[PDB]
Amino acid sequence: VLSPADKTNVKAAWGKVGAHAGEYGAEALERMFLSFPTTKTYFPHFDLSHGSAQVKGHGKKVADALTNAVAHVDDMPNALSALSDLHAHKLRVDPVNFKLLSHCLLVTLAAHLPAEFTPAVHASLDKFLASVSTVLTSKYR
Amino acid sequence: VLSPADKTNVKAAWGKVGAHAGEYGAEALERMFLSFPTTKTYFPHFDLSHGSAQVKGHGKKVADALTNAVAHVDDMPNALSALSDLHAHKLRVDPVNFKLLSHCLLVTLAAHLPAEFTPAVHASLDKFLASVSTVLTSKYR
Amino acid sequence: VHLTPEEKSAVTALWGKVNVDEVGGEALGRLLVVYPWTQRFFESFGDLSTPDAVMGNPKVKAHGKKVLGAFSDGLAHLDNLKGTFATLSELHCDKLHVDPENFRLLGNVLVCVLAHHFGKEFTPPVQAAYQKVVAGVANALAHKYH
Amino acid sequence: VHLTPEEKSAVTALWGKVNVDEVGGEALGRLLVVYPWTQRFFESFGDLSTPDAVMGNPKVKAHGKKVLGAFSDGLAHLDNLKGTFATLSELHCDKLHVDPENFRLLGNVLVCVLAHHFGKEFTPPVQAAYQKVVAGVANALAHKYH
Ligand code: HEM
Ligand code: HEM
Ligand code: HEM
Ligand code: HEM
Repeated sequence: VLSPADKTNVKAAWGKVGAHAGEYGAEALERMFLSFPTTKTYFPHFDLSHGSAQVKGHGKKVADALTNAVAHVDDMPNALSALSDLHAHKLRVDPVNFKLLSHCLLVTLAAHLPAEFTPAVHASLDKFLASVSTVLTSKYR
Repeated sequence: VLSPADKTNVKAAWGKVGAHAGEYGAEALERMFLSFPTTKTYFPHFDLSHGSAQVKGHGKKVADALTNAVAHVDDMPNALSALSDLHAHKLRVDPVNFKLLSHCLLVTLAAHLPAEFTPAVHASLDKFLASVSTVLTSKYR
Repeated sequence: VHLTPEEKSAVTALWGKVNVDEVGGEALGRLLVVYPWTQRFFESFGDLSTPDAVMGNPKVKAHGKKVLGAFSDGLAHLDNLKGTFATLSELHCDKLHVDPENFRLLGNVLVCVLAHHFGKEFTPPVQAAYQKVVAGVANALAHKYH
Repeated sequence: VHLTPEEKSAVTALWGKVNVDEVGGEALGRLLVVYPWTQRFFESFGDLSTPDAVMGNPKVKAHGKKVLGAFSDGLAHLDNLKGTFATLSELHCDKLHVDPENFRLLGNVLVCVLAHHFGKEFTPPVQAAYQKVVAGVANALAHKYH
């Protein structure tokens, strides 16, 4: 869970992301694929080339999910239930990869929110993404 | 999260620590100081020598904070709000340390309760200590 | 990295009592049960459907014997883990893409297995000694990563 | 580790635009704010009581310049970070006992700071390049642990 100020910061940064979330999502996947090539093995049937249609489409999916988590910050475990079975149980994504994507999201956010990516906001965004990551790597029958 | 089976398993196995809680609690601590001497710097005023009374003593406390975490599993974050302010906020214990003591607790239990320490039970215990650790490193207060 | 001659002879003494055809499978089967994402690295090993399937899986027991051996070779020459493991590091990193944090987990799962089997005999100091062996192995394997 | 020739050019070029008096300060302070347990290592620096006190603490700001000085040095010696940072490794591992995972964290927050200040110019390829640098630096610093 997030403090009341963390929730205010995340909503401030993400509100500024706005209509561009899908674009930023694709950018963050790209940054992750280039910075940490190992991450690409989770997408063997994907065309991960620069500007590929599949990456932009996957960026949208990730951004849309993150926007939903934001609007359900106090019940992500329920709002994201289906993504955990998918990433943890079916895809078996090694937990280490969430920190790479999370880091790349922060990095994308920084390069796009000159003014709002303050130290406090940065700490907030980080805890939010770690919280989201935490839910996606859980597995309770 | 802690699925029914994890909970059933932890309660099953911890409810076997019995009168040995402080014994095992102290042994795990000794195991931690000896194996990762860096952990000892968090106790600069303790006599951490082999059979020290302060370690036996602090052993008990650790043991009890766990028993209460068991019987509070669906709401551990609450039966421990105080320990988190203590370990994270006040003492600044680097998170990697909770993984070292958690590993030492597993070892003490495996070394004492072979037949309880089964692969599935090992798995649920580890998932528990991990959640306890997550909470002890928490931010919300 | 550096075991005292006392710890060194301590690991060596206990290892000599280790059932070689079994401890490895134990440690591997347990790594898969406890950190399920590891299963993804051995999906070709067949039935990994449940904890019991994993523990009784034969491709998992055989591989486990291979893992115990590499550990034995490290223990046989604690002074040159890098060397002994150079090609092993290559394979795990370049060919298998195993994040190195997992080497630490397998090492610690092995430690738990030793404890489970030698009981009271796996004392804190023996454990301390094994932690250095296991850390050094995990490090020599992560070498081709840097 | 190993930056291709274009990644090395790109990293060196972006670096000439870095404000050397601030970047280190911002990154160090952000580490203390974003990862609170790292504050324990800097208790003697004074006010670290709130996020704003950390970001405004001037001993943290000045120590940041030295931290940056070290990254600049590692940068000028990309093919020999181990020896460039050997004495520093000694200090951080043997005397300060900083868990190495924090070396990764700092490199990563320095990356966020770079992205923050340069915006769009901090391209995915430039990021990937700095990620090799920052990883190299964290690995050399952790050497005395291996
Ligand atoms: C901020 C964290 C993340 C979010 C919110 C997220 C979100 C999503 C969403 C919305 C989907 C689509 C699910 C569907 O199609 O029904 C998805 C798919 C996927 N995700 Fe993630 N994801 C995250 C972390 C990760 C990580 C770290 C990896 C591996 C580096 C990963 C690998 C995948 C894969 C392989 C797919 C399936 C792609 C396919 O084959 O169609 N995700 N994710
Ligand atoms: C399962 C993990 C842990 C549990 C359940 C736990 C539990 C406790 C409890 C119950 C207390 C005594 C509180 C009181 O009576 O005021 C305490 C204090 C403390 N713990 Fe932990 N703890 C855990 C992990 C750690 C770790 C990993 C470290 C450091 C390596 C650590 C460092 C401390 C310290 C330094 C104190 C204060 C001791 C003093 O100066 O009196 N704890 N802990
Ligand atoms: C840190 C100690 C480890 C040791 C001592 C070790 C040792 C070995 C050895 C001896 C081999 C066989 C190579 C050959 O016969 O040519 C091997 C293969 C392999 N290892 Fe490891 N390993 C370790 C950790 C890891 C971890 C943690 C993973 C995954 C999380 C892993 C995954 C693999 C895979 C997938 C192969 C088998 C490939 C196949 O036959 O299909 N290893 N390892
Ligand atoms: C990963 C890149 C890092 C580099 C390049 C680096 C570099 C530096 C430099 C150049 C010094 C100066 C000598 C001195 O003050 O004694 C130093 C000192 C120190 N570093 Fe770092 N460091 C890094 C990460 C870390 C981390 C993550 C921590 C803490 C979690 C840390 C804690 C310290 C401390 C406590 C000293 C302070 C000595 C004093 O009190 O004056 N460093 N570092």
